[PDB]
Amino acid sequence: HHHHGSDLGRKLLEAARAGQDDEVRILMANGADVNAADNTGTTPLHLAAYSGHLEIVEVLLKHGADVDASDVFGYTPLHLAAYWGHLEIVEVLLKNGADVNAMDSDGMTPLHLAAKWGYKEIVEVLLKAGADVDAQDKFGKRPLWLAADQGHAEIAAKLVAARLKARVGYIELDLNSGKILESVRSEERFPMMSTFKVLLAGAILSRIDAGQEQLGRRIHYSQNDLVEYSPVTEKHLTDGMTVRELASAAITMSDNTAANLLLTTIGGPKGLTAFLHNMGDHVTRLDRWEPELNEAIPNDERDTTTPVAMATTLRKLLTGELLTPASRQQLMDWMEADKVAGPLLRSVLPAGWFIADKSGAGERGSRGIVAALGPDGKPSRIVVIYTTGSQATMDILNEAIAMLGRAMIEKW
Repeated sequence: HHHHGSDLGRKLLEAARAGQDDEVRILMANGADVNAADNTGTTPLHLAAYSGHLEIVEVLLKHGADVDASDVFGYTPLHLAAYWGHLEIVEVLLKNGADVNAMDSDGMTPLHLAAKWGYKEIVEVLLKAGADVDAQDKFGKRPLWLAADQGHAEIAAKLVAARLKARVGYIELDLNSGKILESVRSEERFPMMSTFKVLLAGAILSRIDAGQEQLGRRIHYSQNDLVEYSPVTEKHLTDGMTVRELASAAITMSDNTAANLLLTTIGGPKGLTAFLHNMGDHVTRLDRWEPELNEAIPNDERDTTTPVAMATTLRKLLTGELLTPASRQQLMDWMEADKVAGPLLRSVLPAGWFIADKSGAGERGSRGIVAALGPDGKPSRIVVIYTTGSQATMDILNEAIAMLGRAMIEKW
């Protein structure tokens, strides 16, 4: 049944692979088959999408080429376009009704291919076309796993957003230069949650730099002050705690009472926001105290930041000139001793690496972390991740941050 060979169709395959678009059209007027297929089942549209000739793909589909033609390996021309990064061809193939979730022998959809090889724009197109983010390949792997394994953080950020069905903010800064290396929804507002405490530590460290506050100073409080999640301040009800101890509890244990006690020394949220304004952050804003700031009402701008605002502000505190060398080192050391961020970036940190971070959690599926990390004991990069709105469980959210972390760390 292979006897039905056609020199015209054979010539058309070659002209499609060889990019000869005028010859392809000549072979059209001499009656060649737009759906010719070699032994492997490859068609001119397959070869046009493989070699990346937009015009040849155009005319072949104009004349009724099978858009969803599958070769002997299950490859659609969309597979080949996604494998090689041909954005425009992916676009027309979907424009002409290609199957976005076409599966090959191994179960690989085109999203598996584009996500694995870092094709940022094609993923955006496949996603909007309804690519299945849960598609399992021959090995059960899903597209997001392949992205993280290959270190494509932006693609990964988009893929977890799909799974969370919620916005994900993501940005990466070079720790020394400040160059933005990656970004997703970097300018959109997200609830800060307890990640503000790292800013508070900066505001206090600035007043200690000025001599207006002492790490040794002791603050006495009462049972009337304790609030939700106050593990360190509820054990020193009578003897009290020092400013340093309270700041250590705020960062390393996310102690809500210690954070409020320290907020009063600078005039509450209004006072912290004034600090931020005067150092260049006219975006980040603290309005309420712990724990009300974690309410995360949709469209509420209270107690919110943006990934880019927080990231640059944090970089300025840690490497800028807002704090003395001792103070910026003390903030880093406090953050390195974080104890309540284990299931996030730390859960995928390879041995030998440094990380200093602070996490946050709130209502309506809000989860976020700010961090500086890097190989060989020194951090060389800042990462800020936020999400809100998801109704997934806190296990799923925690796993979400970890896969984003893996994606940054991998292929560093």
